[PDB]
Amino acid sequence: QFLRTDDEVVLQCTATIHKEQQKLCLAAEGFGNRLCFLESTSNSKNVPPDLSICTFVLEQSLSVRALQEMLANTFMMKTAQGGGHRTLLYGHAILLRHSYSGMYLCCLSTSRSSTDKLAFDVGLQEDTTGEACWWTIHPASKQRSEGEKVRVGDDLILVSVSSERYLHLSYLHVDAAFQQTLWSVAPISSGSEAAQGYLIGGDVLRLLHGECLTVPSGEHEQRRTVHYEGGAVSVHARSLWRLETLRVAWSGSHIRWGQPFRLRHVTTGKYLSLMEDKSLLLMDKEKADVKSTAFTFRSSKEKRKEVDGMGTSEIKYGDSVCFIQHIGTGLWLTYQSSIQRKAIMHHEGHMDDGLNLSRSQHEESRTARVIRSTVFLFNRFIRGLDA
Amino acid sequence: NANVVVRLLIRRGLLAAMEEAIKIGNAIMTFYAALIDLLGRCAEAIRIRSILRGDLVGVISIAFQFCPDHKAAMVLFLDRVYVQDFLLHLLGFLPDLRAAASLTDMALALNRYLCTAVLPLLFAGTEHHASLIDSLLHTVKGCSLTKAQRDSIEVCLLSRPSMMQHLLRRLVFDVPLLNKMPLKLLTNHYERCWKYYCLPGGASEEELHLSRKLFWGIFDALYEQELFKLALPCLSAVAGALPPNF
Repeated sequence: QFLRTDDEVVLQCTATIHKEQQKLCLAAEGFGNRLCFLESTSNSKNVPPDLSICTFVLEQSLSVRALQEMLANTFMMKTAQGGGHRTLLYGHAILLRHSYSGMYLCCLSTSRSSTDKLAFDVGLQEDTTGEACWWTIHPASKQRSEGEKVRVGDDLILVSVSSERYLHLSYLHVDAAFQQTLWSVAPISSGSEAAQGYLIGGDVLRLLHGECLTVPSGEHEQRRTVHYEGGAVSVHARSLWRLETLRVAWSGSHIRWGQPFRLRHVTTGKYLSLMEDKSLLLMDKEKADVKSTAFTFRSSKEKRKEVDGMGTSEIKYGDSVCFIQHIGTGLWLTYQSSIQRKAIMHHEGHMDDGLNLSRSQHEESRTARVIRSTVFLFNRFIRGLDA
Repeated sequence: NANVVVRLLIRRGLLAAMEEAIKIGNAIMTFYAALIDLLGRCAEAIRIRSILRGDLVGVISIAFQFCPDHKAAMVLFLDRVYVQDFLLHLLGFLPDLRAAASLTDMALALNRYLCTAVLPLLFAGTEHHASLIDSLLHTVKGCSLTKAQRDSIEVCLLSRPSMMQHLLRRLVFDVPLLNKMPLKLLTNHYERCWKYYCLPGGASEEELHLSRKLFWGIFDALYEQELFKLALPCLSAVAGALPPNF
């Protein structure tokens, strides 16, 4: 209904290049990247956009006077300073923490682009040292005025404090120009989250088997097969699966049964592509269509889409007797026969369709993303050295 | 007013094609000189100085080439927005002070840049003092030229010191042509500067003897000449302290 402290949201422009629906959300890679870029949300059907590195969390909402308090001490913010959750007004000075990296979005001191005279570029940094991290919001509305509350889905203007510049989409950079640019808000996940032990989207997890799901190791295949393995594979960094939802807005909502979700391994990127010809296979990032990859979650073997909120966590992690079904073919996940118990998608299967879930944790994801970024960086390095 | 004016100017390359038409009609050059003269009148505030802050190559292009207004606009812009050694190193009126000894657009450009080149109060230094030593006796306006002469004396009080010895030598070589009142005051200024700097002094002995002989022959010749001869006793003190046109 409104915006408070710690509301995970995104930003979203609608670029009208050649009257298209050329849509995009703002990205921040980090852990090797000190520049920002975009993420196309237009053709989300055929090639689904990455979403775990495009969300942001409002850590603090202040007036100008608290910013001169930051001028006063030569930090500690009096631990809020204030409340509470401090529902956001227009004209406040907000702070955008990146939701994954933990870095803060700032206005940089360089112009590593066009030229285009003296604007600046947009990137992350470490700390709130100085005015370069804070962002005044001006209302982009003759409808509403300044100093009043900010509702769900408002069109506004982001202006920094130090550079005192816009947050401007270039033609294709995102930089600090002197022209206005709308920046809308989609509430993803807030808040809180909601009681412990809940299926909520955006979470990375596993599936117990008694034993877990897995992927074979590297130096290969190109890791495009699916096995099972018992042992300590939960400790391993290759048994990692992320519940990627379908909606852009309210993507971090709760999880019922019924509704389908895309799936993707955290250290590969090649989606869990159930190729509807035979059985369980693996293909790339561009393959993941509507019907091709997303799996429906059924409470039994038997067999909404529009919720404007967090909603009901139907399933905990303990009693997660879950029954994965594909959208179209209606197949169900059962096995066949360093255990080479290969799983298949079959109509009937065994009684071992009823497997139990298990969440992952923070730092495991906070390294697992670093794994894929490091590996693809070094393989580009290997290409350059073989060149 | 400066704050709000500069901000809403920022609301609504340029020099890459703006130095096009020095050849080509006296309108766009004075236009951009007017805009840069407006922006040269605005001194928290570090954040707007960052907004004003790459222009220097265009400045030095303007500072060394219709003309005599745009240079003064950039002079004020540089002196407000933007050390003595590097600021003096970019000689910015070296060809202009060179052209200050070629005396009607020049006849008003000279008084126009008398009060404009005071701001140089705040090898190449030798050539700059050389061109100034010709520019100062090159007009012997009156009061503005005397202010520029006092500025040259205070510039000579700054700095190496062999350049100051050569400048005092140039004053002692020019004063012998009068032994007009401007050269007498300039040699009085060099005499006072040598009297202040005689502790580094105490080649130069015979030139100092010739200068003291010229001062003795001037003092044995019996009003601006009265003030110059009263300052000449400080030159005798400079001789007894350090050692003891063209």
